[PDB]
Amino acid sequence: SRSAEIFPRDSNLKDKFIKHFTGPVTFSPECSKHFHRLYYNTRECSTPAYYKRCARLLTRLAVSPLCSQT
Repeated sequence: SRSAEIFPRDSNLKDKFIKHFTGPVTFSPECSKHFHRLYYNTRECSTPAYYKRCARLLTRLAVSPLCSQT
């Protein structure tokens, strides 16, 4: 049993909510792999209650050197 902070029922809802909370993450080709890793392998981005934790860790990936292309 893991609490759903959201109201509607959808798969892409998780990505939608998170991307609205984090903003333009804009993950690089490298960060696409790193995204799939920390999204599907962590409890943070697996659990709908851990939306806040997932938001921190996805933003942290987006500010990591491999994503942050200036």
